[PDB]
Amino acid sequence: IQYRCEQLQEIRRASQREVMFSAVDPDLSSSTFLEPEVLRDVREVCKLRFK
Amino acid sequence: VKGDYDLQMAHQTSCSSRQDLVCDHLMKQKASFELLQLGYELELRKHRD
Repeated sequence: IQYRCEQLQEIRRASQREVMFSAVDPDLSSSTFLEPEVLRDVREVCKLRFK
Repeated sequence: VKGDYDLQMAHQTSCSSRQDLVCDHLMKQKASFELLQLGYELELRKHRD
């Protein structure tokens, strides 16, 4: 039971972490802003399904 | 007739191009829905354990 609670607590802690998504200003070409891992992973998984 | 055909062919391309764009867009939307659906199935399995 303790093992299970610890696992769910870890998920709760991870959920409180604010993931910042960069503002799509069109004009601004280049700034290499780093894509959050979650957005990358979700995009890839969605691309793979799209293909 | 040739002139007309040419005109029609040209027209056909525009509609087909938008058709493909809409289809691919509609497909991108489906891919996102299937990912969420799978997410609910996995959660239900963990609740059963």
